[PDB]
Amino acid sequence: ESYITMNFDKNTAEVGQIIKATVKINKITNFSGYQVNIKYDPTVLQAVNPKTGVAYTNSSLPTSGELLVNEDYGPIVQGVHKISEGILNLSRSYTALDVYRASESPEETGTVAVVGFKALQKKATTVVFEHSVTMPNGIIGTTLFNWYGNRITSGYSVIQPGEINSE
Amino acid sequence: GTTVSGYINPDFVTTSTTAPIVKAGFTVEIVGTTKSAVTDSNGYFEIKDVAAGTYTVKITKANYLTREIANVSVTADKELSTSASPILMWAGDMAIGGTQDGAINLEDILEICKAFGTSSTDAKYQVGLDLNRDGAISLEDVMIVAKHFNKVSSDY
Ligand SMILES: [Ca+2]
Ligand SMILES: [Ca+2]
Repeated sequence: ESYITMNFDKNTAEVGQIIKATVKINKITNFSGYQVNIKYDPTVLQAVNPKTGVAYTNSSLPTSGELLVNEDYGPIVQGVHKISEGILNLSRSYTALDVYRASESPEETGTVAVVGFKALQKKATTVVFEHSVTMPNGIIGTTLFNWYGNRITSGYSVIQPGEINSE
Repeated sequence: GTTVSGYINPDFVTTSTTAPIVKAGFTVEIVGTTKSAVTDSNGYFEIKDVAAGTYTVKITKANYLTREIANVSVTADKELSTSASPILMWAGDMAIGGTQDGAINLEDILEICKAFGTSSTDAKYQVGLDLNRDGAISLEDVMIVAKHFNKVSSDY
């Protein structure tokens, strides 16, 4: 029953309205960090900060979820996008892995990131996790890690979100 | 043939102590030939007697992202870079289990974090994880990787 997915707060949007895409995990054993690569159509959707609406540049950082926010484990965050190609690449992780393990309180289920999409056009479009050569061993553009610092190579599914503004 | 030379520098801040450790040991190869050289403590390489032609020059070192410079025209003695404007190399494509994946990504950061907060007086410190060779495995090493995060060789 383990997975990573994206959920939209809204699956329909007029031009100028912001859709919040939340990256969510379920039952990832001893989860310590993620990196995901996301493909969208930049003519249809503009990536923006979901809280403020400030448009993403290629360095804009993801909005935090409920996981990876314990400051005692030294969270770090990356955003390295190609907005002209409709590619976002987002990552967040803990650095003080030993301290995290000593808590015996693993984070395994919950939201991990939020990104905003403002509609530029009304037409049907998709946001999906997508393979990147920057993550050659990714599972459909996803890499998840445990608190020993290792990539989790099996045991979870990638569930793509539904279409936006379909029909 | 003629001489192809130049300078390679890791892309992070160094001191008089750490510079000679990290500038040495980059292999520079003229692809499709037997001609190569290794950088000295100043980052300098010199490849003797290269036949005229157009080549890819490949630069490698453990725990660095490999760089290939395409379309290098050799017709005479040729300096590819200077000490003032060296060829930069990006630390943090880590050899994990003896193998690098050809990308700088989160796996590289977490490989270092397995030893987060250690120093060279600790048994758990590994010099290869101490990218800047300052005797500590710290956030500074992680930030060296983060500088060129989510990149592959074609991004040079
Ligand atoms: Ca790597
Ligand atoms: Ca260091």
